[PDB]
Amino acid sequence: LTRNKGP
Amino acid sequence: LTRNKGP
Amino acid sequence: EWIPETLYNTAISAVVDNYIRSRRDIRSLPENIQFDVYYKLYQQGRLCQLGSEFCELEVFAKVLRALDKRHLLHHCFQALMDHGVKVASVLAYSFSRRCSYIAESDAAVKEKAIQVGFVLGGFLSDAGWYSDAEKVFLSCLQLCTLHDEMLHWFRAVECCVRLLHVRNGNCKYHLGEETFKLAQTYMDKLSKHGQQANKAALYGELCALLFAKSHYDEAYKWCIEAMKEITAGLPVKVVVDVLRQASKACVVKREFKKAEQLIKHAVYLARDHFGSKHPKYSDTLLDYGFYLLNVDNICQSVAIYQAALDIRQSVFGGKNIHVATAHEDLAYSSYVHQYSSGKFDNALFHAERAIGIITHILPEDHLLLASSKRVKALILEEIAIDCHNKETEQRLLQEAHDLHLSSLQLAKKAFGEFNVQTAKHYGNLGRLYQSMRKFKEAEEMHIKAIQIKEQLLGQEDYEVALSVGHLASLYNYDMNQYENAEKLYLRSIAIGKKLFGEGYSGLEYDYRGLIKLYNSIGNYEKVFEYHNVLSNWNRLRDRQYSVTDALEDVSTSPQSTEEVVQSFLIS
Amino acid sequence: EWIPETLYNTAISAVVDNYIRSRRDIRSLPENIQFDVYYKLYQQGRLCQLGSEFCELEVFAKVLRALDKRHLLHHCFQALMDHGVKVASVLAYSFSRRCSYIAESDAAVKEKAIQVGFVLGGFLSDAGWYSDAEKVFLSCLQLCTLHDEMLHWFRAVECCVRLLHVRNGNCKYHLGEETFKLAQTYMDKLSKHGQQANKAALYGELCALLFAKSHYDEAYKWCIEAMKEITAGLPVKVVVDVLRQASKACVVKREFKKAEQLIKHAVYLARDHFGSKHPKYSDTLLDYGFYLLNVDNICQSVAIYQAALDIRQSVFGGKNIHVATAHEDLAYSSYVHQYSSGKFDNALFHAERAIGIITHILPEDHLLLASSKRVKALILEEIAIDCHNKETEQRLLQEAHDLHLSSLQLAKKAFGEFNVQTAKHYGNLGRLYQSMRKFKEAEEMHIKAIQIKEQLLGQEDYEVALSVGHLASLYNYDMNQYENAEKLYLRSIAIGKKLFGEGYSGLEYDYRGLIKLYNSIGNYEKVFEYHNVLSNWNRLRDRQYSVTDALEDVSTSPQSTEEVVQSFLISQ
Ligand SMILES: [Zn+2]
Repeated sequence: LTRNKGP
Repeated sequence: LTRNKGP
Repeated sequence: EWIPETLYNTAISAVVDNYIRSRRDIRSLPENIQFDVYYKLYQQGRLCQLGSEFCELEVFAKVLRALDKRHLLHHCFQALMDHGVKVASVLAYSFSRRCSYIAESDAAVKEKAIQVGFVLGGFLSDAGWYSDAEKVFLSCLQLCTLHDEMLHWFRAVECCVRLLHVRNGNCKYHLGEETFKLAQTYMDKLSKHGQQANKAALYGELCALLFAKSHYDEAYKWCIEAMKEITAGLPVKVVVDVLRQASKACVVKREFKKAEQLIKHAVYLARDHFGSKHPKYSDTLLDYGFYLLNVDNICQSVAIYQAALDIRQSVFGGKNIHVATAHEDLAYSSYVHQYSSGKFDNALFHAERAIGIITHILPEDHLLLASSKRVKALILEEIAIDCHNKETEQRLLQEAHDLHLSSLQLAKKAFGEFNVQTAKHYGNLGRLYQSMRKFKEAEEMHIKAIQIKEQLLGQEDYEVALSVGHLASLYNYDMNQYENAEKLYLRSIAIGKKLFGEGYSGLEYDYRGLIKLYNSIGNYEKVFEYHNVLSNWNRLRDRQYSVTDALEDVSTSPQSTEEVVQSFLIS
Repeated sequence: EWIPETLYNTAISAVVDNYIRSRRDIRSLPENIQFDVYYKLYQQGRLCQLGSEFCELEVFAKVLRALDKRHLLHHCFQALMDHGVKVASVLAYSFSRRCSYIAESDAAVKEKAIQVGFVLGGFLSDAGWYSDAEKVFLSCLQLCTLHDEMLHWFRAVECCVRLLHVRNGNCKYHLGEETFKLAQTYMDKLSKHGQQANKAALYGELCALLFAKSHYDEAYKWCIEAMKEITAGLPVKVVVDVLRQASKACVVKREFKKAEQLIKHAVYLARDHFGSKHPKYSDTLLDYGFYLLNVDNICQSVAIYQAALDIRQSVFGGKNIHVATAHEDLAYSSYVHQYSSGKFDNALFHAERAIGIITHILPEDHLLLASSKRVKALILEEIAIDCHNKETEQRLLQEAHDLHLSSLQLAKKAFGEFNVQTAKHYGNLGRLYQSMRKFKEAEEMHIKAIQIKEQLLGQEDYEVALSVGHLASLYNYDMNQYENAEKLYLRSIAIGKKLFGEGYSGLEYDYRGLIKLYNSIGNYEKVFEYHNVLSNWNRLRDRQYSVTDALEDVSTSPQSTEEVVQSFLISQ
């Protein structure tokens, strides 16, 4: 939530 | 669920 | 955005507000205005002002000539029948009385009345008043069989194909065969005088007459004969009807490859000409959901029946036999889909609604109550098992005991003892007696159910195998006949594998029974194997039900007419 | 049933029970018996009695000659390395000392020594002791240079391709280019004598190096050059290595059609020749899981990594760098799979094991920690985001801060400022700053990452889309820069549908970000115009959730050799 997955 | 559906 | 009303719509409201003074002059208006004045009376809720004019045949014949707004007339008419005025009975009787008064008249008027009787009787047949549409068509047929002119035999069959449709939906099958025999009397005589009338709609009715009596071998014989007469110049309504009935007859013959191409074409063919909010399109969906439920495509079968019901709940008002048939079909599918979950609240509501409509409009000794009472009784016996109260369990089973035996008598009286529906009601009594702690009666019902299903249908069939598993479950779970349940469980699975593969949803109740079969007698090596097979069935079951909804499965323009018939005929 | 054991196993247990008295005569036994005596000592838990013999190069060289039970030898050797004895260092030192001794001898003893070094260094590289396998391979390469004959010139290329493999897994990328230049030196002087040497393995090692170094543009060129050199007479290990490395390099170039076939053929070859419980098959499974993790196939990527880890947890049971690599690869995949759920207990456990192994066997200033401590940090913030306690959130966010900055320093020292992995750590730091309520420099981190991602990898790319998605989420949620998040969200979705269509997993997050953006700037007619698209995405993921398991996706005999290679070559 609130963002996408970390690179 | 000791049997099947009705025909 | 506050768009002003049209002067037409504004003048509708002014005339309707002064209806009583000008009720005589509205009858002399153009048909497009006259329907709109009468539709506004329904919208205003003035059903008594509106219903006192629909009781007149001449006035109703004028509002039947507005073909585009039939979706509103089917909704005003249904609201009138629910309102308490018997407009269908009056119009059928008012036409028949007026029809009998021109028997000695000239053939010019005698052909106008048949035109009136086809748009009226065809409306009542479309609306679901088969007992009243039959009275109209019998008067139209009587007009055709007085003067023996060349055109009259061309119309006497056209009555006898619609007189046969209003007797299939009314479950007058014993008059249905007499109608088809009467149809060939004018069909043969017309063929003598160098005119081969198209036997496409007439033969399609037997595809529904004989399917209803479960003469599947005989129905498929006339399924082929019907589609050999399909021509590209035929009306779409005639063509769509044959494809639905052919699909219905193909599925019950345990062949699915030919059935899918017919009904999916029919769903598209009805959605193209008619639309997505037409009674005929909803008729295909119920026949399309008949395919999906039988081929175990159950997850999307509920949506098709729900889509069919939503069309009929809008066009056909509150209490109609077409809404009721959609309810009893959706309730059974919701029973089947939610059988694993065990929750039956939407399914029971639909099943209770279907009987609440049929008992209101049809007699209590009518055959359509056999299917509606059966569907609710299957739901009632499964609600009581899932709940924990013993008093409720001992009452709902007896409440479902009333329905199955009431349903069985309706099937036994009409279809006879030796038929699939009578045997299919025995299998439900087999389930019923098992859950009522009457174990010895459940066996003798299943043996009687199989010995009839096995006989007429054959050794390997969907219907016979589905009841073997119930008999296998009876011999296994509670009466401890483990020596006999082993061959029955394998027999049910072998037939299920043959027609459905590993994706058949009833294998879970068969694999779980096989696990219980060996846990009480020995051979624990197969318990691990069948648990693995149940495990193998479990993740294979979660591979195909996630396909998209079947409404868009037909897509747009997948195939073409006069090619689906040929593809079906060669195979 | 109580089947009596064989006389072989009965005498094995009797000789072991009298091991101390007859330890000298066991060393004179045939090769197949000696392994069984030694594996019985391992099974009996007598590692310290067994480690007294594996520390001798002569004894271990005869143990290595039993290639049937190498799966047992790897587990035994890993048990000894965890036992507290540094067998790998001792064997490498003994081999190097003995080579320095017998360098001034005839060519027969040098041939024997090079063969022993090949098997021993290949074992240590397979075991994961790359720092202890360079010494063996450097000794072999030194043995190749004293005489400039044909066979030494031929085997110097073998020493320089195995030396390149133990320097990409050890993250000695600076020495890798020098090793490859030396490899070209010997390869060119061999080609001058009218005898070309096949260059598939060496160019595959360059592919792995330049993908690890994140020189994707040149890694693709070198995997093309590698697969132009795949023949039918090559060993299956070389072919599998080249195919899996080229599959890894095709992913980062965003050509997700040929890489599917390459990795499928590689997995099929690994499962055919080697088996389902071989470390090489586990390596192919890791690369296949990389493929699935990249293109939206998370649910099977986590399954393949579990299959890959289970192979390495048995062949290399204990603190090994291969088990650590499997853990850190699986932890990120479980991070992605459980990202929607937000529950990270298996993923954090596997991420901690990866760091718990690497910090034990490798120095604290080594590059493989950068790929490890980052992953755990990605979990630690996501646990901190998805927890209610303020103190716990603050402590875990500070821990993730330490891990991200340490990983960034490792990547900056190894690769440099302008590289893909440094931008990965910059984007992770930006997300973490957005999580720690420090939005001022989160934006600086995000543009810093984007200006390196879109420069090296092109303006339109997967990771550029992911970074601009993070930037848009930073803008439109709390920073309240609503006039800038719209174009970034459009860029994210445009890049996502360019490669993955409408089935991309981040589309849900960017659509919810768009809903939040449009719920505060008017334009209410578009909130539902994107909500129905979100519903379409949800039903698309519901329908696409049921896919066959990736383990049997390769099936049996899907294609044949010298066919997928040719299709890949002509598809350019
Ligand atoms: Zn020891």
